[PDB]
Amino acid sequence: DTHFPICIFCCGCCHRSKCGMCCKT
Repeated sequence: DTHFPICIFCCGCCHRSKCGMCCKT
């Protein structure tokens, strides 16, 4: 949601089986 948050990298292990930056929360 944040325009420029932390965007810490986080691979979708279980929910979404896809890697993606955890910008929101």
